[PDB]
Amino acid sequence: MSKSDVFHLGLTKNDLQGATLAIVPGDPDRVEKIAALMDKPVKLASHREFTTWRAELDGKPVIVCSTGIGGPSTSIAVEELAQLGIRTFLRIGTTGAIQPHINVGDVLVTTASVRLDGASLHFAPLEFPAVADFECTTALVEAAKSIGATTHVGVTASSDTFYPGQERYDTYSGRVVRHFKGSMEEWQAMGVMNYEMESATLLTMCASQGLRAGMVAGVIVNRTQQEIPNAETMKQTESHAVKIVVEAARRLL
Amino acid sequence: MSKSDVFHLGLTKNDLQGATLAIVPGDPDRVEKIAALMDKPVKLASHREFTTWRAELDGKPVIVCSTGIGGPSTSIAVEELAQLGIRTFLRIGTTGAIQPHINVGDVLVTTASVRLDGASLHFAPLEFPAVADFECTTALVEAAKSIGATTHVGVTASSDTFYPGQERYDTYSGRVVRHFKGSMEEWQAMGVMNYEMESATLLTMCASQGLRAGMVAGVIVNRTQQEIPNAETMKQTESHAVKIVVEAARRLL
Amino acid sequence: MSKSDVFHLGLTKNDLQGATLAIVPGDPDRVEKIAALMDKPVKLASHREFTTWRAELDGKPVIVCSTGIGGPSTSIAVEELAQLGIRTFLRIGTTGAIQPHINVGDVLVTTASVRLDGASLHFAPLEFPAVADFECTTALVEAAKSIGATTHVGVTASSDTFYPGQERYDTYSGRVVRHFKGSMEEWQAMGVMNYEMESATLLTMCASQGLRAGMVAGVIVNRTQQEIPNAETMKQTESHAVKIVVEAARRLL
Amino acid sequence: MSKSDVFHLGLTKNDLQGATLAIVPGDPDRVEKIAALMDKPVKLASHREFTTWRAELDGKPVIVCSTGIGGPSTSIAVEELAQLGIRTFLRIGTTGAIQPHINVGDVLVTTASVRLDGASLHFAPLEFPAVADFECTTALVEAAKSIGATTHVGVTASSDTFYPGQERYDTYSGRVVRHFKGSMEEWQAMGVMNYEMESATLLTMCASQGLRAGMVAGVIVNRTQQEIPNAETMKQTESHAVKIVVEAARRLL
Amino acid sequence: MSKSDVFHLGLTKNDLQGATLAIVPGDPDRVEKIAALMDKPVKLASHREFTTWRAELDGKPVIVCSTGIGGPSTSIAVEELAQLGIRTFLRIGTTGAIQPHINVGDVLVTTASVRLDGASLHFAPLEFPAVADFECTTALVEAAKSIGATTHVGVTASSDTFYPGQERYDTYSGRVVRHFKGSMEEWQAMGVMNYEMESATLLTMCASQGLRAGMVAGVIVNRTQQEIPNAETMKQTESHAVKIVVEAARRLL
Amino acid sequence: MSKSDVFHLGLTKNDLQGATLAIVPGDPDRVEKIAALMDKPVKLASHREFTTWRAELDGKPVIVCSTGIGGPSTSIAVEELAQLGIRTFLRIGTTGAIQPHINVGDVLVTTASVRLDGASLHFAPLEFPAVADFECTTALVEAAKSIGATTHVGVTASSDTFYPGQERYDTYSGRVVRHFKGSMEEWQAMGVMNYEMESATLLTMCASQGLRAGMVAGVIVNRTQQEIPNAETMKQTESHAVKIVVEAARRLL
Repeated sequence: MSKSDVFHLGLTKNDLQGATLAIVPGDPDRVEKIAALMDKPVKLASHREFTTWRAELDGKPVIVCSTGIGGPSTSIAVEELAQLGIRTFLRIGTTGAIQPHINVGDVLVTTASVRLDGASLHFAPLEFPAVADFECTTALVEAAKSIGATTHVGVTASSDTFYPGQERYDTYSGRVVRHFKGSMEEWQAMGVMNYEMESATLLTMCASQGLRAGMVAGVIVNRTQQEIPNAETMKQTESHAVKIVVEAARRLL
Repeated sequence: MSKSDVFHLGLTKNDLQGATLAIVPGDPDRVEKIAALMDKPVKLASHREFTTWRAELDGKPVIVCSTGIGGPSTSIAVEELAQLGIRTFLRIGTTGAIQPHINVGDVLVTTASVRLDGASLHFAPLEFPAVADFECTTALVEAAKSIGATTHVGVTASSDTFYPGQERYDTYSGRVVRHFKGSMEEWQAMGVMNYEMESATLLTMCASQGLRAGMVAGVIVNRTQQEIPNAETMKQTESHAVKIVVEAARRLL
Repeated sequence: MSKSDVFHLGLTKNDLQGATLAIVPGDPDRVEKIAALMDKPVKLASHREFTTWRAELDGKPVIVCSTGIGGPSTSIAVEELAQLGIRTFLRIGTTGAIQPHINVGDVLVTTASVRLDGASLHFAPLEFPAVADFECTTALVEAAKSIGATTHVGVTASSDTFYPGQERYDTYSGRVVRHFKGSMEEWQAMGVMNYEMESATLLTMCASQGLRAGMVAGVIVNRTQQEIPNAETMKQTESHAVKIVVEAARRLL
Repeated sequence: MSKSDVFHLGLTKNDLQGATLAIVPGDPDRVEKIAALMDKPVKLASHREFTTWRAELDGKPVIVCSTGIGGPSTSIAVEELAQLGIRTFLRIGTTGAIQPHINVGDVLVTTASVRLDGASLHFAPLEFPAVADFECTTALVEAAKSIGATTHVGVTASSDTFYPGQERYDTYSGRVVRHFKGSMEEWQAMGVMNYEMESATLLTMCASQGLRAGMVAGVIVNRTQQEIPNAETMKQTESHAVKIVVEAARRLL
Repeated sequence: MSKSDVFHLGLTKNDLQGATLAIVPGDPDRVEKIAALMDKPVKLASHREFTTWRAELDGKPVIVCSTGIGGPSTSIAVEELAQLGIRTFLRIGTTGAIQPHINVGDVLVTTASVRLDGASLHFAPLEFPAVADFECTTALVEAAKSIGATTHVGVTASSDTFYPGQERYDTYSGRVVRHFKGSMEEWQAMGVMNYEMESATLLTMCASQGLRAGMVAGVIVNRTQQEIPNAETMKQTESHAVKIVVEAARRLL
Repeated sequence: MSKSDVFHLGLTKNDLQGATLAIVPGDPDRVEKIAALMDKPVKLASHREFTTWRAELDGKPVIVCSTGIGGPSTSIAVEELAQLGIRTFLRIGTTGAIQPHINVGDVLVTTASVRLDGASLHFAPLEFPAVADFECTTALVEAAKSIGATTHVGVTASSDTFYPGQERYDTYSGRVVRHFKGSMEEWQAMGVMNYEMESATLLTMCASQGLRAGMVAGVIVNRTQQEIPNAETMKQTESHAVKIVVEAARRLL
């Protein structure tokens, strides 16, 4: 089993030009959406879950990509992006929250994540912290002040499966949960704001070399309040979190 | 209807018409190649990473869903099809072998996998075994012997990362994966036949009720005797497996 | 000096005479009853809890050598047999099923085991699966079916101690049952059929290569009732799993 | 469902006849050599690895039951005994020390044992000290002194199988372990005495309330020197340590 | 002083008056030197290891306290203080760099520590990140700006014992573990700047509703190169370091 | 203080005279106090709780030094002392018992410690027992029972926390406790008697090195039996545990 260099993504080094910055959301039907709030946004490729788009932001280029679900999908998009020339990864998602005071619509800026995945352990072992960059968390927290969004800074728990423990989640069971049942109220007490699944790998890769990674979200859901949130409200959440990371980036370029 | 909180697959119990058995491939591109050998192929409501089709096999609606990359997505889909009604699951994919007695074109059926990953642990302790099911496995060997293809029954090893370590495969050196500074010559000497990323996760999640999960793969590469992959081996090899999984699928109805 | 640093259990050289299979019950007082069922059954050697007899099937030699309790004895036995040349093993014992629908006078066939021993880890990491060989496992399924028996097949939990967890058993207490406290309800609900003590070792230390091992089992009791046991028919099930163990070897010769 | 699962091959309470101490050897033959030394020795029964004798000592009854191999069977012994009534257990066997200064025909006392087994984990966590009892030990040392043996009070390495060292001993290997080999000058640099198979387990099943478990071994070899054999010296070490144990035992009950 | 319920060497709820912010350095001398750059410096109680001074910054109650040595003392200092109402905790230290690009005089502010200590695990699972509060960390760097000192914000290693791995030290010949023995050269290739023994614990608590925490430490010596230091200057390293924490405390009352 | 080249908080052999023994309590106040019972007690030094008196007893200069809190301060004021030739240590302090049959004011003797701390692991792996040296340990009980002091010999849980497991221990709180939930009752049922912070690092360190380590202490609190204390205890137990340490080192010299 030999090979010849690589395969995946679609990028060529020369495409993205000399971008350096990368915004990596999860969902591919959201990459064009972010690239729109910018100038001269182009489609670069769409090689299965990994959807690239370029744009300029004040004369300076910025790459909006797509990662997929789970740490494994992410670690690929990132491994190849970092080699293409990228040294800054800004992520925007729309998570759900485990804290009662956190309302739907608010922003979440992840200083660091509780590692509950298995891909991150390939980069740096379960002792090294999954910590976000400082200029990256700064840009995003101050850029959210210049948008007027009740931002929440803190810890996010990124899992390898659709968020264990209690919670509620109409959890499909009968054979309950494994060594993860009472883990939900535990994190909840430890001031962990939200669950999610890709940062453990994003942050820990970056942290452990070059780096400058950061995560920004938007609570589209909270495991307690009913009707939360009405559809119109849900999507209105997805927008502000894009203005903030495109804006965060303008402050890093 | 569903909106926030869970949703995931564009699916409803109604849309399966019984099913109970679903063949789950890697890329969605492959699913339709499978859905060919069968009658009345209706493409079901796709989504990100997870496709879903339905078809006739001896007058029994059977279904074909893609699972995405690795275990996190693999688990999501399983977690979601099971609910709908699917009890039995068979996975097909083309991999490469590590034993120099398994030439490209040989059909590897898995009975048990080396749990070397993280999503499995959400479903069982490291200790429980991730084994195929007796009824399912049998059929795959029986089918395979009917088309006279070099079946090999054994163990597979599931990494939760893109075949890295030190058998020249992409992730990056320097740090490597700490507690496993030895692997290739140590999975070899144990009789592991090939390396992949969703196998463990699927077998472990199943031997819990859905206990009906087998796995067959097509050797498309092999490092130990690297040279033999001549012309488009990938053809016969990818097609042989698609005849076997549909044949096995019919024995289990 | 080595006064033959090995001077261990059993015969030496060609007393087997080409045999390559071996039914390894746990009791010595059963090595007689078994070989008696073959043709021309001669006694070969004897050591504590180690009795070997040579008998034959359809013109082939088949040895029947007992292994003793727990895994540290089992290890030795195996290491000796395969050294002398046996390549296939057939174990059969008697267990106490933990599932309700099982019931007495039923044969259980193990696809793989849930490793709660310690000796197996001297062979393989806790990731390597404790799995039964295919050919071997099938024969026991085709032997039982063709003898008039109710055969349940699946997973067994091999305990290094006379089963902890939290079931009916008495016990002196002290600290009571450590962090195995809820392991009963767990495995029970995860679909393990019963507990044994020598499976995880044998299975794991064969599944590598030169595996070829399987396990038969007569259900002498259930740990989920308030009705039986049968009384005189209990041993009567011994004489049931034995024709089956005898049948499987004739089929593997 | 009065499923008498009560006594996994053994005896009745009156059999014990008010016994409270019990010297637990390893094999049936060393039981009879031990109970030869006490008053009016009676064979109570013999079933599988377990041969129980009844003796007297200063008019006081002393159970002498054989453990078998490794910690698995031993745990059934101590647990069956205790159940019938023993509160204090003394272990005795022969051993080869790994410490250079530790000569042959040199008895060794074990204050604590290095885990490395697997059944103890069924009693107390790896964190918990598998420790000898205070009384049972001084009794042991107070005996070694009165017999004239160079006693080496200390710690012992107890792994229920092979001792991880690519040694001058004998290593049957095709494929072995995961992350081990630290049994060479490692456990020897930490000044450990011998290699057991039953101590870590005995000690931990006892130290966890209702202890009184001491162990003494007679050194028959020294892995770091070749000059040997010497006919009866091992039988004389067999004789050395057996007196130390019967004699120690008297001081206890 | 003991009393009813508790008296673990500290002071009263009143001596603090305002409480809220505390500056926590190691040695008790440093305390006297830190409060001196503030007015109304009152001494309170040097009750063993932890010496508490109270002063006032910009007109409000402020407190300096020594933590002790390592995570267990760091942990007793933070508990009794938090009980009295202290929310913010700043750490001023002097360190050694393992980065060849961080000469003396430099200032290192810490984002998150690698949890190679025993003290943190008492607070969160191993997966938890010991990261500093955004506020004190921004304040730190901004403070360290109004002085002009070259700062580096980053990942600090926190274990027990003085600088692990292999340094030009005196590894006393009485045990040291190989499972940590080689990683310093790993942590540098991981981009971690410096070592310490109190951070991992300080951070993992506080992060757990213990409210806020952040750390600043000047560079008095780099191992990577020899020519440094100018061992005259150093007085002023701690100087600016001591001025920086005051500035940062001011920005947080 | 310390020094540029390994030198650290202590002194020199040049003023140690006859090394070998050391009585290492907690406080810096205790040193002089225990020292005020020997012969020709002179003060020798004093740093962060590392006070040292080089007192005499029956002819031998029996140094009394201090460790401070936790394994890390200990390890230093232990390992550097060792380098001065103190190859035998006796630990004295105070402590809170957990068995309900232990009254405030009776010395406890630690045979070995449950390893709940992080420094120990640097001296030996978790499996190696934090075991106390039989010689030191024997003298200890000889002494207590000698003066009727109600000695208890047993295991001791050694936490790097402040005696975990919890109960109405009060504290800031919020998140109850980590996995030390009910950990205390699990230790009680498992017979452990008291909690402590540095017997772990000490017993372990000395146990795999030069050797010899002892550990006594007094009981001013029972974390169950509320009715503090036995008469008024506190200051009386200081005397009853300290006597034993001089009476007891006066057998090792």
